[PDB]
Amino acid sequence: VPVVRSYDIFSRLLKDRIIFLGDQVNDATAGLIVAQLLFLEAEDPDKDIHLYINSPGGSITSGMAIYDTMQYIKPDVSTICIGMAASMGAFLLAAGAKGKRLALPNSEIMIHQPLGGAQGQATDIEIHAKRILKIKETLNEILSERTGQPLEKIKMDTERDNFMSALEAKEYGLIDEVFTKR
Ligand code: NA
Repeated sequence: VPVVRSYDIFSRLLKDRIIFLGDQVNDATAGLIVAQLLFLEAEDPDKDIHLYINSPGGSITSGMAIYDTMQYIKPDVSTICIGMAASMGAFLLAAGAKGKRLALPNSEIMIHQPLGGAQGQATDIEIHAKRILKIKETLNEILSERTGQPLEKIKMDTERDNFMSALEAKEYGLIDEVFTKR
């Protein structure tokens, strides 16, 4: 990792209120994101946050920790998609402050329904099946309110993997802008 009185390259950009989610969503990365989000709020509760997203998704609970923290903190959290934002990556992309959700022209967006599993007694399988169904309905209702789409349309569009271009994600309502240059 490159260094820059001697920061590292990712902490030097943290001074410019830039955070990177360029990895899978899990308890380790989401812990760093939350810690960076909380810290940047304590530094300045009104200056915007710039969260670059290049993530294929991951753990739903880890992602909801990022989501709720983004809404919990005072600063607007602008989200920029580079490369790919899929599943919980795309969800956190659509969760940025409305009007400041960007994506570069060749970035890949993908939304789908939750993934999970359950093995054991039939009773425990039902308990976990109902849990992931509530999570699916919760995420759909949040996606609908953040894109403007009707709830039933989000349902049909997330049953299977749904790949979109940056322009298609803008018209759909997942992002607000598609910039090639500044
Ligand atoms: Na916020």
